[PDB]
Amino acid sequence: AKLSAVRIAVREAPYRPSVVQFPPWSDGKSLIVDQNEFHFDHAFPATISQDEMYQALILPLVDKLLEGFQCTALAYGQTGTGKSYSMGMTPPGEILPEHLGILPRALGDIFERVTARQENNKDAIQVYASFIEIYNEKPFDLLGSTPHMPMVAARCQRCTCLPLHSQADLHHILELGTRNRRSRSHAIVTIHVKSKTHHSRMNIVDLAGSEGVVNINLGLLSINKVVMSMAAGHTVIPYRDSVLTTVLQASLTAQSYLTFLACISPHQCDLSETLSTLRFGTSAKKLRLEH
Ligand SMILES: Nc1ncnc2c1ncn2[C@@H]1O[C@H](COP(=O)(O)OP(=O)(O)O)[C@@H](O)[C@H]1O
Ligand SMILES: [Mn+2]
Repeated sequence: AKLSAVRIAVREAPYRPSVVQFPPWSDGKSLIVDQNEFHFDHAFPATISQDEMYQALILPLVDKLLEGFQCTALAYGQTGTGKSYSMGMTPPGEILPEHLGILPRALGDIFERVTARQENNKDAIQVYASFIEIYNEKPFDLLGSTPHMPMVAARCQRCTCLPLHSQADLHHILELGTRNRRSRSHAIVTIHVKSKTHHSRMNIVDLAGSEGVVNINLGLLSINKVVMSMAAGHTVIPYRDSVLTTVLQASLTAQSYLTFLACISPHQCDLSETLSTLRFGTSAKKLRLEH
C-alpha cells in the first residue's frame, strides 16, 4: 500500500528582475526559471498571502488529520526564502495577524472542528504538541528536560507532548522550544491529535538551508527513496537512511499524506540554489506517482 497523496508546492519569496516567471498563460501550477519549465500541484507567487497559501495547501489536510490519517507539511529550500515564516515557527503573539504561518492556522481549524463535534462523536479528542530538532543527524527533544541529549531506538514516539487548549499554549511551547535551540538545524513541530483509539499526527517540518558552499540534503533525498519504496513494496523501507525519515516513520506509512513546500529566491544571485530546489521538487513529483 502507498500514501494517499504526495503534493508539491512552490512559493516565491519577496523581491528586493525576478528569475521566477509565471507564464501569462498557464494552469497556475507552473513556473519557468532559467528557460526550464517546472510543473507542480501549486505555484505561489510572492504576492500570495499566508491565509491563501494555508487555505489552499494545508486546510484540506485538517480533515484527513481528523479522520485519523497522518499528515506532513515539509518546507525546504535556500536559507532566507521564507520557510520558517511560511510554517509559522515563530511565537504567534509577537507576529501580526496577517503574517501568522501554517502552524497557528492549522491549530485553530483543529480546535474549531473538535469543538464543533465534541457532542456528536465516537469519543473525546485530546490535542498535544511536540517539538523535535535534528542537529547534525541527531534528534533532540526540545520540550523535554534534556533539550541537548540525542535520542536512539526511541525518538519516533517518545517525545514529550505538551497539552494544547489555545493559541496561548502553542505560543508557550514555540517559545520554550526555541530557547532550547542551539551546520544544519531542522525543526519538526508535530500537532498530535490523540483519542482513546486513534493517534494522528500533523508534522510541520521546517528544514534548514538546502544551500551548500551524508551531504546536506540526506533527509530530503531519503524521503524520495522511502516514497518510491512504498509504491513498489520493496519489503524493506529505508526509514533509517536519515534521522528525518526515522523520526517521521509513523507518518510515512500507507494512506498518510505528504506535502512539500519548496521556497525559492527570486534573485539572480541565487539561481543555482533555486534550481536545485526546483529539480528536487520534480523528482518528488515523479516518485509521488503511483500514489
Ligand atoms: N512571504 C513573506 N512576506 C513577508 N516577509 C517575508 C516573507 N517570507 C519571508 N519573509 C521574511 O524574510 C525573513 C526570512 O524569512 P525566513 O522564513 O526566516 O527564511 P528561512 O526560515 O527560510 O531561513 C524573515 O524576516 C521573514 O519574515
Ligand atoms: Mn528558518
